[PDB]
Amino acid sequence: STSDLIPAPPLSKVPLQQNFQDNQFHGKWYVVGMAGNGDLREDKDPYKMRATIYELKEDKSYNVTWVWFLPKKCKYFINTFVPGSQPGEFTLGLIKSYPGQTSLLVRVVSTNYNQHAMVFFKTVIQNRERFYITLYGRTKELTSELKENFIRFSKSLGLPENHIVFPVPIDQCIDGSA
Ligand SMILES: O=C(O)CCCCCN1C(=O)[C@@H]2[C@H](C1=O)[C@]1(Cl)C(Cl)=C(Cl)[C@@]2(Cl)C1(Cl)Cl
Repeated sequence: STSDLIPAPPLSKVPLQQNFQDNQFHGKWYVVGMAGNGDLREDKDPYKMRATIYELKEDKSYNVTWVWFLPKKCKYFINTFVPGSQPGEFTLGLIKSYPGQTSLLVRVVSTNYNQHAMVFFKTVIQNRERFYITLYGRTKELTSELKENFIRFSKSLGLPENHIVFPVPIDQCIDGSA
């Protein structure tokens, strides 16, 4: 009897990592966990994304490279994060590799820079809000405790168990010389 989208939370339910350090968040992060407000039987493209490179520029924006894994190829996207109202928050810049749309809000919820990062993303598609939570590692694995913490936060925003997945780590696309 499903719904197509879990309603977007009030941004008062999405905290920001205190004392955000832009230079310490720079570099490569691997996807350990991903959750979203779409039915995973329909919403397939976001779950192809298995790594991100965040390159801090002199102007305090990030040049952001997204790596997708497909069974017989890699795909890559580049877009620009402009610093928002508060350290750890960002909006979309107009430099990007795809013509499609203009709207992204980003909030870094928790990070210790050398181990884990948990990031909230919200976009508007066809007049309605889509939202995702990514759990990143500096390596391809994290502890039981940190993965359990991400499940608890995902559930606090109204996502059920079957909207939360931990992909099998891979070698294709996300290594290389990147
Ligand atoms: O081609 C288009 O219109 C959109 C292609 C996606 C732009 C690049 N990009 C992104 O901007 C991000 C991640 C990403 O890959 C991912 Cl998984 C997707 Cl899809 C989007 Cl949109 C987000 Cl916000 C998320 Cl984290 Cl959900």
